[PDB]
Amino acid sequence: DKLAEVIAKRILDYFKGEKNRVIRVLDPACGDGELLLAINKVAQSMNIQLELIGVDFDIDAINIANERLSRSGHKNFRLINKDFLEMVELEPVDIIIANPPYVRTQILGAEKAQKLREKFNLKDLYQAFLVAMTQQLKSNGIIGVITSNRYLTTKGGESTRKFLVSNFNILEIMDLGDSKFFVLPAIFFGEKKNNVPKFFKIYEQSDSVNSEFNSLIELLEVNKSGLYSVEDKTYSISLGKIISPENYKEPWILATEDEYEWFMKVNQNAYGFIEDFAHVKVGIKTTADSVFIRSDWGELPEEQIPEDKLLRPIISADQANKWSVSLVGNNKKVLYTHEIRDGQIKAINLEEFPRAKNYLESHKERLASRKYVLKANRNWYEIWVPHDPSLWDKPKIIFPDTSPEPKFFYEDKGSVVDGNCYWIIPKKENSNDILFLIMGICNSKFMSKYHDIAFQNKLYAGRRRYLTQYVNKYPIPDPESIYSKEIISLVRELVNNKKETQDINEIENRIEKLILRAFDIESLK
Repeated sequence: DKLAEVIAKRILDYFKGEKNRVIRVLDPACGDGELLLAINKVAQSMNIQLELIGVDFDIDAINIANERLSRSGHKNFRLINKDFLEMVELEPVDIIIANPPYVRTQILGAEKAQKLREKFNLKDLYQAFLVAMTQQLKSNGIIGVITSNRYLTTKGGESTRKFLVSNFNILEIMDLGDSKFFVLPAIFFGEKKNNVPKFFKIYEQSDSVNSEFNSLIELLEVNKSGLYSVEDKTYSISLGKIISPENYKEPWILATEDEYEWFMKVNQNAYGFIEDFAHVKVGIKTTADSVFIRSDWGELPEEQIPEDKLLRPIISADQANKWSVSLVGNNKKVLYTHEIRDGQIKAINLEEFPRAKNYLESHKERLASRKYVLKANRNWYEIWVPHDPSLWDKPKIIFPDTSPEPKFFYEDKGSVVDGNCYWIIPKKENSNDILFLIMGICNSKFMSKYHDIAFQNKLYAGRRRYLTQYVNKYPIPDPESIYSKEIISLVRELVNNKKETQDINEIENRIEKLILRAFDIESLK
């Protein structure tokens, strides 16, 4: 049994179109016709009539494909000796089964680079080939494409992931791994857009092994995960889901059935999400940090020490800690250049702060050399992104953008938040108590597990990215629940009371169990 037949069987089973008509199948790089012969053989087993269209450069491959297609008794086939990218008359097809050739990256001529940019609305020969296949496919058509599996996880595959999830309802991704079928191949099954996608994964495991199957090919149709042996080699097969592929900046990894079920249960038992209760905001960008953010303001010449009102405490990611941070002994302050004047966010008048004026004018060359500031009709001395001066005084949660563990802490000293941190304030009509609940959730192993499943797994890079797109979608339990009330009470204790590590861990243990009760979920793993 050929690998192409397992692809053919999956493609035809996924095809939701009418089965009593002629199905048009395109192989843009048919070669010797391995894929076209396979899909026709499976179609004959299901009494499906196919029109096989094969396109490939090099007559020698086309000639071999021509004699093999004719010998099968199938007469409704058509071979085009041409490059598919240069070719794109060919009507739209129902099915594309493909093994594209373009593997090595190369520089393209400027004439070919531009001709491919405009014709496929690009911003890579592999990208154009992928777009060329999609445009030739009918809406709700099925595609089965063999690629390397590198685009699933690497940053190089971001644009490939974006294109696929934008144009296709992903049906199934098969990660063939280290299995030596032919490179590390992956098979993509997609329905062209006019479904939680399945994820198949098979890898050789070296160190209840089911030895029932006699061939490696039969393993590709197993509907249950586990260890399987066909010879001296034992294979680990994982059937799962791919959750939120639209988040294409993160790798496309398999979620186990248990992880997906737990993920769905948390979502259905959730009372709401962080965005329903609070604003998740980003810190400031001064653009000249060495001028605006210092901890030696008192050591400047007296005529240059900015007036006290302008020096606000500023918190950066390196200071992040769970629950609370000690600001005593910390002199890191930002010269904050904005205020609320006449109900409007305006830059300060330097003439009102002569000492800050002396300091800033001593740095006027660097500050005025910021073209984007002057081009925006803004003053040379301004912090580029100062946000809202009136919001810093509110109690807030602060967390770093990247962290190997959750470091969400409460802050109520009117501190400004730097650019490598985000911060959370409640939407009006919600008490300040909601911040303690949110923090208890955010810092938990529960939400770390949820984050790994829903948005991106820490295991890939060893850190978690707390993007606002992720934190906004953190599930929150019923704040009026007796369990949420106890979480709030315990978190308020961790914030306001200096405690030893032994009972901080105890309180944190209580919060973990309370979150389970608040979501009505028994355990994590």
